[PDB]
Amino acid sequence: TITYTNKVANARLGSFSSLLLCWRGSIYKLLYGEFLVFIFLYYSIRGLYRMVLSSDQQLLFEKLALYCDSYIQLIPISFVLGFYVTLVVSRWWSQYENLPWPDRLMIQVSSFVEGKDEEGRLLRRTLIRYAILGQVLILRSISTSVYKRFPTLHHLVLAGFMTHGEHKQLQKLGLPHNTFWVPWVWFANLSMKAYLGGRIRDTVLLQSLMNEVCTLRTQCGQLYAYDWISIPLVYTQVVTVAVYSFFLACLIGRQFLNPNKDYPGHEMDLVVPVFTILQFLFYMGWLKVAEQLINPFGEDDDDFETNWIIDRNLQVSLLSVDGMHQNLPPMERDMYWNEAAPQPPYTAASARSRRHSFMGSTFNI
Amino acid sequence: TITYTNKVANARLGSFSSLLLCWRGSIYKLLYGEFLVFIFLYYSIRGLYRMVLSSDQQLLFEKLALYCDSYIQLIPISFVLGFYVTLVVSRWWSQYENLPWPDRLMIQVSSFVEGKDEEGRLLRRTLIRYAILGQVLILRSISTSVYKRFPTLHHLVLAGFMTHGEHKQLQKLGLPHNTFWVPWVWFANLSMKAYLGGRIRDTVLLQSLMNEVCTLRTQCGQLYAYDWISIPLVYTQVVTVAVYSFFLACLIGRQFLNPNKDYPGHEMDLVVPVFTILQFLFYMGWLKVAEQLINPFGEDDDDFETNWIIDRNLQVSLLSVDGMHQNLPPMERDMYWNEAAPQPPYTAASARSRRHSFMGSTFNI
Amino acid sequence: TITYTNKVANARLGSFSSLLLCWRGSIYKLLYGEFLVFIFLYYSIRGLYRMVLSSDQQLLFEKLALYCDSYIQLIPISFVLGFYVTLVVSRWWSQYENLPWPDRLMIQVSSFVEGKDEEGRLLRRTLIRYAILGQVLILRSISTSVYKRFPTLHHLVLAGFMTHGEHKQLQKLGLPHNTFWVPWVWFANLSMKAYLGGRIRDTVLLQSLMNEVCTLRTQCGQLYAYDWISIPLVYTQVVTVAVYSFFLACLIGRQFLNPNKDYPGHEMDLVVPVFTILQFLFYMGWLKVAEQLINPFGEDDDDFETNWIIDRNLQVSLLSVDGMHQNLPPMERDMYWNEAAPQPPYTAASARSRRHSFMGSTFNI
Amino acid sequence: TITYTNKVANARLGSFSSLLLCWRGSIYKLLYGEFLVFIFLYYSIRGLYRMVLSSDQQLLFEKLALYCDSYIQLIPISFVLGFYVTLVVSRWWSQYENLPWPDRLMIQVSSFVEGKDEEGRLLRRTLIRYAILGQVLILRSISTSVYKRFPTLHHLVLAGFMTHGEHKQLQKLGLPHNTFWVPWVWFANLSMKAYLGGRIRDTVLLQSLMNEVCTLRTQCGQLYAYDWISIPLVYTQVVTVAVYSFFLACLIGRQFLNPNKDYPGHEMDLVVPVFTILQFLFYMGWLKVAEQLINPFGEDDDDFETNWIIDRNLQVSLLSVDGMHQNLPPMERDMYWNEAAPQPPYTAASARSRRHSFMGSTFNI
Amino acid sequence: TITYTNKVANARLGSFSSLLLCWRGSIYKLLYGEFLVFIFLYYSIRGLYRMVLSSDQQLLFEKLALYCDSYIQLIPISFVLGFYVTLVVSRWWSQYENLPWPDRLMIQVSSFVEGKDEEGRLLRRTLIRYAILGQVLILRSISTSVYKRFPTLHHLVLAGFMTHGEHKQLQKLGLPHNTFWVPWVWFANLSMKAYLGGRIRDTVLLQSLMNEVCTLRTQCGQLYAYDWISIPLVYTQVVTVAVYSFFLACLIGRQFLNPNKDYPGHEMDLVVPVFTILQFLFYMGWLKVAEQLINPFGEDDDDFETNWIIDRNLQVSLLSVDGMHQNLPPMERDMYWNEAAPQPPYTAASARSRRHSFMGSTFNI
Ligand SMILES: [Ca+2]
Ligand SMILES: [Ca+2]
Ligand SMILES: [Ca+2]
Ligand SMILES: [Ca+2]
Ligand SMILES: [Ca+2]
Ligand SMILES: [Cl-]
Ligand SMILES: [Cl-]
Ligand SMILES: [Cl-]
Ligand SMILES: [Cl-]
Ligand SMILES: [Cl-]
Ligand SMILES: [Cl-]
Ligand SMILES: [Cl-]
Ligand SMILES: [Cl-]
Ligand SMILES: [Cl-]
Ligand SMILES: [Cl-]
Repeated sequence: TITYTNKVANARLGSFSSLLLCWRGSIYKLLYGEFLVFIFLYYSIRGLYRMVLSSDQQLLFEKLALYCDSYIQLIPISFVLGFYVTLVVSRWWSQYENLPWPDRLMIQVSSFVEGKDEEGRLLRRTLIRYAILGQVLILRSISTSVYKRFPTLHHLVLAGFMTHGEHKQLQKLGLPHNTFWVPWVWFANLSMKAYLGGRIRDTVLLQSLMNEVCTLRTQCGQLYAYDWISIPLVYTQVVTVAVYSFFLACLIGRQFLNPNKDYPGHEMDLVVPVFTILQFLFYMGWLKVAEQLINPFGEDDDDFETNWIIDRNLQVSLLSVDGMHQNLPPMERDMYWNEAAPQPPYTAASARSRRHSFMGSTFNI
Repeated sequence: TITYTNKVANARLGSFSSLLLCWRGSIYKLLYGEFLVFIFLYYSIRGLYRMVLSSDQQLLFEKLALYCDSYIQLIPISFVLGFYVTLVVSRWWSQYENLPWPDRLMIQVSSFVEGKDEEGRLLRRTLIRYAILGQVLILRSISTSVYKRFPTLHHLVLAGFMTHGEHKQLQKLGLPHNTFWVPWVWFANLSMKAYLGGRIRDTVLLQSLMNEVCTLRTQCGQLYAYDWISIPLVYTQVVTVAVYSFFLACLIGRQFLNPNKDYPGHEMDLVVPVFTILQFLFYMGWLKVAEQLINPFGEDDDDFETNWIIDRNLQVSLLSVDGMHQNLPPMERDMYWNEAAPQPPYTAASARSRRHSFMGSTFNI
Repeated sequence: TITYTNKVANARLGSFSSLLLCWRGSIYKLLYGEFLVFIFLYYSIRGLYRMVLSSDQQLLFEKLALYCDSYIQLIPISFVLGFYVTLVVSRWWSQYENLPWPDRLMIQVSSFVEGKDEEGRLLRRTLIRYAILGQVLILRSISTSVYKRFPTLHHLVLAGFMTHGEHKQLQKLGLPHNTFWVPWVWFANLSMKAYLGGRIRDTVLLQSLMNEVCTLRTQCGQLYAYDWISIPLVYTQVVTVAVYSFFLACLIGRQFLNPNKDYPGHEMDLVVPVFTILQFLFYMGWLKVAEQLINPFGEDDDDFETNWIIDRNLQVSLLSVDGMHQNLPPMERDMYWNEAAPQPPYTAASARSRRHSFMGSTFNI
Repeated sequence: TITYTNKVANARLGSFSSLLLCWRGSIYKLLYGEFLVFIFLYYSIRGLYRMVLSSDQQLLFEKLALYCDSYIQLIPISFVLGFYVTLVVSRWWSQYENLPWPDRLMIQVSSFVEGKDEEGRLLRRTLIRYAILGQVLILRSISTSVYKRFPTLHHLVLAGFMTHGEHKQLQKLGLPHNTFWVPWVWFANLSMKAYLGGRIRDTVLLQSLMNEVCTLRTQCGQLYAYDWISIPLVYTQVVTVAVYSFFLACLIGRQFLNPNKDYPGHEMDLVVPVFTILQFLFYMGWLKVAEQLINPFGEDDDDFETNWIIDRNLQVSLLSVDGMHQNLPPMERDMYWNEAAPQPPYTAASARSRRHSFMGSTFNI
Repeated sequence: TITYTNKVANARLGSFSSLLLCWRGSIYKLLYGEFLVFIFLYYSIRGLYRMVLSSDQQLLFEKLALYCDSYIQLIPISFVLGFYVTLVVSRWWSQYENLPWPDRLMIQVSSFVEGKDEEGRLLRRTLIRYAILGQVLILRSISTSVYKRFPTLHHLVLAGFMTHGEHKQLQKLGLPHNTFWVPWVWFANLSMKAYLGGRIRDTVLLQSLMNEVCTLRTQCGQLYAYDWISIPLVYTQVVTVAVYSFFLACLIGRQFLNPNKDYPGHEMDLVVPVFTILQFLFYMGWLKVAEQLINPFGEDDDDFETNWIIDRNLQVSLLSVDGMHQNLPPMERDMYWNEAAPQPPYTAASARSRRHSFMGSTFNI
């Protein structure tokens, strides 16, 4: 992704004007190849009309250009563009909201499952690995950058996400479906076996663990559904025959005709259509928002970095459930042990952020 | 459904332009018969005006065409179209969000309900069948492709979704209502009988199972409500009068009149209305989005494939609760048993996805 | 309600065109009386201008009609209409989402509360009646068709929804407020009395029942709030002044003036304003959507049928908790007892719905 | 609030037309003082132009009026008005959705907490008073009509909402913050003391009570946040410099100039701007929706009546937890004791509401 | 933040007009530097055209100004502005909705964890400090005003939010990631140690505490995600090109040309563009809403005051869990001990707020 939050913290004179000089993941990079084609077509038509066409055909071209001018309307195109990229943006955010994080699960696995020895460490590590395996399995079927990293299920065994026995057992199901639901069923059976044996104290804690697992299952299912069902092709094909039948009209009709005929609209010849290039930029960078956000798991500059979250999770979970169990800092008296109103100091550079407490909107009256 | 997610992963030069050459489930297939009628009417009127009408009646037709030209406005038509297909799209997505999946229920049935023998296997299989039966019963009343597959309740018995005893019992209720609520009541009684007998350990687990069943009941009820209550006919009949009273005005008024009268607008005769055909495509493919999404359980190309999810569920649930109970892969030491920061390898084709961890937006300052 | 879902399943040639010939609950019935008034006023003014007015006053009328022609604008009227009926539609759907159904409660009452004899049957029937009573009490205060059916609280006693003792006790509260909250308090006390006595096994089950009751209480409160607080009168009176100050301008200004003055816009006299009648239909059927959905508990054709859901619930609940307790079909071996991949047959008429399982969007690459 | 739901139940001929003759809480009352100023300014300018100005200055005024006529545009003003009052309306509804009602708490306090004597009655009454106290304390800091009723914390003691001991204890905290969070902490300690002593049977019930209290705490916090943070002043100041720079242009520019100069637009002199007054009404009653809903806890006619809900709650809760505990109507056999399909009678005035049960949309096919 | 709720409680004559004379956090302060540049450029171009340019070049400038006048359109610019600041505003509100408050956690920590001595006080204080530490750690990585207050982790130790032992232990993890997830794992282990030892009575209460902690973990994660992923740069750069390519057209084209050429539009020379300055204000104060709300954790006048909520929380939590445990006011008989319908008095200034109870919308009929 592209992060520019630190550059727009305050509304200064040039906060938004300085973002127009950005190259990576911007308008100038996304619509660089669609501008050359437009310019080449425009100048080819201009040259053909200026020298190739004869005097009699010049009048026909002039009348055709006059005709192809009442069809340049900006309301219908600005409506589809804008009712389309609100749905696209909402889908883009909801796709990120469903990314699984084992943060509410590693806490409970570290706490509830007891025992500080082997067969406790092994059990906790297996329990926390069975969820990262499911997350990797679902992400491999939707993310191109992750599929490139793990092109086959033997690569998972090589990378340590799997085990030889697990890989052998996963192949003995015989079902012609995606196998991203199997580790979630392994987790429940292993947790029940752990409970039968005195490692989990209570059925209350066991039910809490099951409830935590079901949410991750639901989130993975939602990601799979979003990938499977996309915005209908009839809706997608309407916005690109609304923005491609507008610059086509512009090409023949936004042409500097001969100024000897004294038209009410055309009386000056500029070489470059400065006010048409700006319209092209504004009306194409709006469509390239949808063209980029319609699948957030690609290899763009504004696509989710899924190869980093499956690396952070593997380290954080294994450190939380193995090396940080029953190991907490010493318990000591605080600084404000006998103070009823603690007053932490303010630094010199942040003395202007001091404020009084809000006490209701009717306090003054 | 039509899946094109793999073709729009990246925003390249021709990602959206190459989707305009698609036939299955597209504009060219949906409005293929509504274009021939328009063309035939246009050309019939043109021929009649050109030869059938006399000189005196030509002036009347010309004045009528001039009159039928100030009523071609694009804002009121672009507002209803756009405030209608946002409601239609939201309803279309919410209808899929309520599809029942027994994924959170097969896990708990496989885990909690104990016993590895007959009368345990039978109990688990019956418990998991009583939910697929309810899902099939609700889908048969709303999906045309499923009703065609199971036209009568004897077909369910033949297909194995039901049993002779259950089919005989379901007919002895005598209520003139839909019977999609009965298996959910059978499930609770069977689960209570299982608890009374030592197959379920705790009332906590029993309550968890009941809580899981109630959610599926709510989702089935929501699907039934969505099917029962549709968008009001007065709202549907308004958008069909605003897009049919626009091409009617176009037919008489977007006609190439005689160029010997020297009108300010019409001075050239083209045979084919190229810029009217494009408007027709853009303004009719927008209405055919609603025309297609107003009932997602039909036999279109962009309608939910409900005949595949009732086949996947039956296999997956029965494999999870019967052949995968108390059968988990061996417990073994991991690859990173004594490593605090695991570093899974990167493939050669995905070495450009390496990134540093994000450490807050205030890190640099 | 009006159901037309079966007629719009597929996007065929005449799916939306055939709905324009519907009478019940449609435009032609909702704005039948508002069209006669408009036509009568238009023709009266036309006749007065054509014969009553003198030659000198004809010029004044002509100038007034010219003046009342620049105020016919379509954007401001199409904005309020469209930002109003999105709020109206969302409120209309949220009002249905809060309808209480005792489907998650009859299941638990049938399962948890034990005992197959008198004093068990009586207890279960009373527990399930105390919720239908509250639903009827809340619906009687907001639905006209239900108030007409039960104009007084003695009618509830006559109809069997109540009892003489309960009716006598409810009158002995002495509070000048609505009494739709009393059965919910009776339910909790009766359930606690049932638990004290061995009819409910566990406090876990008791708490589950209380949690189920609280949701119905919340839904009834939400229905009461929606009925109590309506869309502000200032917002409602603004859309009624924007659509009544537009046809008023149309009446004087969309008139076929004398064609002897050679105006740039008016040069032909048609008897009937065909393109004004269509505008009237389109701009009045849009307001009559809000006029119909602003209170969904009336006696319209697109209003909720509340008299049927209080009849279905009474039968279904009493059959579930009384005659279907501890009575389930025999437990038998399934058809696919020793088959790992069941393959239910496909009928001849639905052989085109066979599809392969989706296996991720990265499978081909 | 203003309730007109009973007058718009059905879509008859004059349902919406009869609401234009309402005075209380309407357009004519909200914008009564802004119309006199506009009329006075318009007529003063008209008189000055007609008599005070000389012949040479009349031409300058005429040219200025012509210039101030191309800036009367209706799209930019109809966009901000309409994107502002959607946010205002959603905030207005979400502010009511967070009003605390102790209906789910009085039920559980009446049921779970046992004992029918003193020290049980006292405990239940104190527990139910500790929540109404918190609701009153939060409402007093945001509602003007409630602050006027309880201007000081001694008024709460006088009115019975508090006690001398509690008022003395609340003053001994020494924190310079709002004290609307203290009764919620008193509730938990009192409930734990009640459990330690045998008045609450189970820790399950104790946890249920704590869960119920936390929701009310969250709702009160949300109300406080909504009051504290308002719509940004820059957003508010943009809509009122876009509707005040439109009637300013109207004042000089919608003036009936001298008809002796033969302008294409102005050729007739009417005394009163009938079509400008209507525009003023439509464009000012739209802004006065936001002006009224931007703070729903004022003293308007469309503002929440918070002084009645703190009076209903105090009576209902104290009747439920004190006089209605372990006191339920006699248990008797129902009317349909041995009937499987009860058929409640239909009244003569509601015989047209009889309908058949819906049996799926695929039943006919 | 800026609070003006007390000034807009009622819809009086000058409620919204008096907010146009506000300086702090307003239009005049936010766009003060962008107005001087525009004025300087306008007057420089005007002077150059009036004196520097020759007679022949004046005609070229005049024709260029005429050309740059058909590209001043208001619909495309009013659509992006308005579809952008709805997403920005929704994100701004959702960012505040995720602010952690330990209000539901201090209650349970004060109630459930028993013991009134040392090793009970110490345990409760540590448990409540471990959550404020996590909140401070997450806020320090996203808020500039908090980072300025705590530029290093030794400042936290100095300010009392931390301890030497905890600071030493946190440095011994060796993970190159943000460490805002560590106190949440310390909390669970400390709570389990407290349970093992008789300080927490029940596993039910322990599970309740874990459930309460998980919600705060989720909220902190959501804040981190919102900070990490921002609105795409292509979407931000499109609205900035559409409002900077409009005043550029205004500069050359909204110029008072020579009135000796008798143009249909320009016939008068005013020194100051009064109707262009207002347009600039309206169309730039709309963009400065997004420029200000795109990062609500800056140092603006309409940005969240995060330095006050980390000071209020530290005092409130430590007072609730330490000095207010098992210390509640005396239990006494209420004022309405033997009254069934309490009637609290009304003050003289609020006697107009008396209202009758609402009894349904069908009461009158
Ligand atoms: Ca992409
Ligand atoms: Ca369909
Ligand atoms: Ca109605
Ligand atoms: Ca107000
Ligand atoms: Ca900011
Ligand atoms: Cl999380
Ligand atoms: Cl150009
Ligand atoms: Cl699921
Ligand atoms: Cl054409
Ligand atoms: Cl339900
Ligand atoms: Cl007409
Ligand atoms: Cl409630
Ligand atoms: Cl006027
Ligand atoms: Cl809170
Ligand atoms: Cl100007």
